[PDB]
Amino acid sequence: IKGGVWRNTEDEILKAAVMKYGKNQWSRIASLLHRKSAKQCKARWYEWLDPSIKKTEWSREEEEKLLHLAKLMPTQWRTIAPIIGRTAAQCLEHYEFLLDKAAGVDYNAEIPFEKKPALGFYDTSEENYQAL
Amino acid sequence: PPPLLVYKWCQGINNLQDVWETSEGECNVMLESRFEKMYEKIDLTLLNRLLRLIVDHNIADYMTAKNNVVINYKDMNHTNSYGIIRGLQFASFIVQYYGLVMDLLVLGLHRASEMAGPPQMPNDFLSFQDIATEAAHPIRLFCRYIDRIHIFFRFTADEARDLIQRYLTEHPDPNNENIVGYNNKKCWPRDARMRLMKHDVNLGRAVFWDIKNRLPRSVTTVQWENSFVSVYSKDNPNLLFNMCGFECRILPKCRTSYEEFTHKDGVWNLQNEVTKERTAQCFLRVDDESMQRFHNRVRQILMASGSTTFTKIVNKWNTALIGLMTYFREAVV
Amino acid sequence: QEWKIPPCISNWKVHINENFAKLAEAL
Amino acid sequence: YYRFNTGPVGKGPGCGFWAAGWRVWLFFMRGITPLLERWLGNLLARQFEGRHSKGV
Amino acid sequence: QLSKQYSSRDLPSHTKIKYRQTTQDAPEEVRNRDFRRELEERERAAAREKNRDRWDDDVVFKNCAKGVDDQKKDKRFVNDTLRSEFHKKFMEKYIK
Amino acid sequence: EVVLHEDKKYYPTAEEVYGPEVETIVQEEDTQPLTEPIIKPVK
Amino acid sequence: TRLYLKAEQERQHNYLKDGPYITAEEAVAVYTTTVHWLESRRFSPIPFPPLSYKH
Ligand SMILES: O=P(O)(O)O[C@H]1[C@H](OP(=O)(O)O)[C@@H](OP(=O)(O)O)[C@H](OP(=O)(O)O)[C@@H](OP(=O)(O)O)[C@H]1OP(=O)(O)O
Repeated sequence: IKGGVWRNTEDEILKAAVMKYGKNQWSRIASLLHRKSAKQCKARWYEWLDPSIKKTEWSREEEEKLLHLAKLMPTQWRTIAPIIGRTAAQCLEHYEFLLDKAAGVDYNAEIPFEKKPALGFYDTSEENYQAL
Repeated sequence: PPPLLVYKWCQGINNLQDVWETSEGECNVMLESRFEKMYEKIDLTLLNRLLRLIVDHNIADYMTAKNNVVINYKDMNHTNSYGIIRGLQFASFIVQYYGLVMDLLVLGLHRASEMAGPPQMPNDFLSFQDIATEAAHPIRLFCRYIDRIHIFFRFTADEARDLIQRYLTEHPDPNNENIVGYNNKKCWPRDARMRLMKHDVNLGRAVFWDIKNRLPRSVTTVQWENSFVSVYSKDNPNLLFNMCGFECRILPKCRTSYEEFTHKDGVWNLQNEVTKERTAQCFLRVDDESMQRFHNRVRQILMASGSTTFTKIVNKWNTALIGLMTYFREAVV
Repeated sequence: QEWKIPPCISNWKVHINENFAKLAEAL
Repeated sequence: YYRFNTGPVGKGPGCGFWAAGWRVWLFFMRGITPLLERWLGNLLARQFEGRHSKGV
Repeated sequence: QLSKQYSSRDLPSHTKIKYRQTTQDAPEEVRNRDFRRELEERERAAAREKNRDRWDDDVVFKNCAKGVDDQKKDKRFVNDTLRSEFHKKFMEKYIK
Repeated sequence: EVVLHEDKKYYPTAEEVYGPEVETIVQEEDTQPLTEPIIKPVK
Repeated sequence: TRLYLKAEQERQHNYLKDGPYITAEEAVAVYTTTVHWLESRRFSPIPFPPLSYKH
């Protein structure tokens, strides 16, 4: 019931919330949005919205590396995805794309505690000061 | 149900061919062990090819690809690229199938096929197509309960001696200088010297060692520490073992049973299927670790409830207590 | 300059072996 | 009571023979006295001197 | 300005001082002793003591357990809390 | 070659790091179990 | 929990660094053996569940 499609409003508000609160507090960020939970917010951050994620075409090297690795460790996408530097869902889609296109008074009264200054080789007798 | 399995296991032993006869020096060996780390050492890449032999490649790639996910606890996140996740819904089938594979390792294909018999007329839990299929080989009864191994061996004296000679071969350590050469007096007759007490251990360790060498360490392993061995021979009347929660002893009447007697139902009579005779007795005893679990369950009731109502606790007690009693029953007394 | 201390602003308050290739191609 | 109510005499109320019970409370008091002196001493001292400020 | 307050802890206990005796190891003995000789000879004795002290026709696999002699992992002490062998054993035991 | 995570050495042998001349011994447990007196009384 | 997950992360990282422990020839031995077993057992593979499946 809570599940559904992601909205530009929810997604931008997710950007701002993640910016303000920080990465480790999910319940606080899920509190602001409606119809979405904390798990969904976190996985939605790390899966897609995260700026460190690389959204662009795959170069030739990334295709060589992806194909080789996928033939090395079949069906393991969460192991391969960090090695090529792409999202697991993304490299999946691209792979099926490659096979697809490959064929109180202490203050104010009396001076709290008083230290009269000590007296030294000079005359302080005379000195007094003006009012305000 | 598991206890009925214990019963099938006991009468399965007692129905074996000439099982208790020590006349020629026959030796029986019960061996119980675990695979130690089994779940944790399953390799995903291999598991994929193993499942491709069973089900449609899609199902296999789903099952495997599921075991590769992110484990999160509060702060921590990591990827599991190696060990299998137990908590998966279908993890059971992976466990039992992989276990089938390692079984094929332990028993060997010839013997295993002998046990499952011909696929056109498969056998039941314990029985063989023929007697000659029983006598054909040292391995007699093989029972695997999830990750636990229960094995029952029948040896003629020669086969046993061979095993002992191989273990006591490249298995010296060699070490133990004080133990190995211990001096004694050869001047006297055997009986006036180092009797036979530990000599029974040899056959046991040779068994356990032989089993272990059939399991490559990188796949799975078996630790002597967690395992247990018992041996039945003209020196040892009693045969002990542990299946599931039950600690079981077996004393034949062909050995020294002295006075034949009945007792409370804690004594099972093992009845020969052929001759309808009571050929031995199995005593049941509730295993230690079980008692420990129950005790931690009561302690769970006391500790975890400081708030809860008094009628509620009594429900907790009753539930745990019937949980023990319906299951164990006879062995409790 | 050396003893400039990066502010500890709080956030609270990978390689692979080639043996995998030999194995996988083997299987 | 067992020894006292031995014969004709029944389970009735009247047995005097305290000496024993009396002893017991006196032993109690012998020991508890110094305790109460020390505890009541402190009670009085807190009452009059004040609860010590420092909790040092 | 000394308070009449008391406390349980404070009361007399062990009012006597146990002076060391002559066989316990009074300072008199110590002053006279040649420690170095004693220390050497004890050491030598210890060293001496130490010296005195010391079918299946079908299978996948040929023997794995060939030269596998335990290894000194429990002889190594490690000053690292998560890689001490003690910690490994603890971790092994209490998690499933 | 390959080492299972069962073993996998981290850190050199205790002895090796210090060198041969020094003796390195790991005391765990103890001896002279406690009811014994360090400093034994006169009689 | 925290310790266990630590040593866990250790074991994963060491399994990636140190590569598969099963070596190779061993793994081939396993796969082959299983193949022989399922062969002599006439086991037919389990197919994918069809759209129309009465159970
Ligand atoms: O027979 P009594 O002179 O009336 O003595 C009774 C009585 O003693 P017996 O029953 O042994 O004759 C009670 O015994 P129980 O009823 O408890 O069996 C005893 O009680 P205790 O066992 O606690 O001593 C009770 O004392 P109480 O009423 O406090 O229980 C005590 O009479 P007193 O009350 O006069 O001691």
